[PDB]
Amino acid sequence: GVKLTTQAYCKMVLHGAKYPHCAVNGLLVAEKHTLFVDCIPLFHGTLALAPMLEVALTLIDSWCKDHSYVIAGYYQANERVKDASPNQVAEKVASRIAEGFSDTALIMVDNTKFTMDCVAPTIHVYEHHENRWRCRDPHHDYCEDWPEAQRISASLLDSRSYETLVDFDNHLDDIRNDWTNPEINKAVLHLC
Amino acid sequence: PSLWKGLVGIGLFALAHAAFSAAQHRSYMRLTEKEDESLPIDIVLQTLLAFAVTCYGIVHIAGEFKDMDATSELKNKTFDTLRNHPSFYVFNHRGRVLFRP
Repeated sequence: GVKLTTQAYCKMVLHGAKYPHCAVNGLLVAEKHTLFVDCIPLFHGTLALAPMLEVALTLIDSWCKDHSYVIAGYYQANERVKDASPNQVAEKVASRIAEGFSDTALIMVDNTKFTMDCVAPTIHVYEHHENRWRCRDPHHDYCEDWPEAQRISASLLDSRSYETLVDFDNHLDDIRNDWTNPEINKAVLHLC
Repeated sequence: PSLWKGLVGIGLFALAHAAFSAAQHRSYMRLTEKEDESLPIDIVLQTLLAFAVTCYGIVHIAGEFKDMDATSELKNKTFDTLRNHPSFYVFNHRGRVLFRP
């Protein structure tokens, strides 16, 4: 029982398109069948480094608890086309975020189904049960408004908004780049 | 600015005119055969001024100096670039599938 907003899906596609050649990851925040109200990206390419992940998680927790949200999901898009299984990094990160709330489950952007319009739900949601992580039903509905997610993702990609998208790594490069990336949020609001 | 370049040309041109003058003045001596043995002050002043201005233009033309500390140009080199390794490129990423094949 994992439910994410359409803005979460469009952010998924935006971050996947932003670094198509590099594996990416990030978190999904929700308020306390959990509904992921918002998302946040972090880093790309190399993902196994711990210090960045720790500093990230600390900042995510601070930002979310300051604004009443709590981190409740982890997303990861792998680099390889034929790769759709979690790595060690994804598994440990998902376990650690799920340590707080049991409703936290991992999601991975299956890049095999990554297309212009995102015809099929690219994200696959994995749950942690029996101390093992396994995928949910792919046939399940993932986004709240699938046609809306499709159209907004297509519009954003065709509008070259992926280049404008900023993740945590750009914030690391320079704080002047807003890591909260409300620009894509206002674009989503205008499109919707 | 680029105008600096144009300047140096005129300097040589100025000098060139001086040369003509000098030649003519030499012809003057070669047609006067007097104990002058001195260039006109106007022409020498013109030559000196041309030398000065041309050198001044050259000073701009030389270019800009470069700092010795090797950590100068690498300050703005983010890690997102050095990791690309162009020789070791891989084309099994989501770029091909997402974009038009």
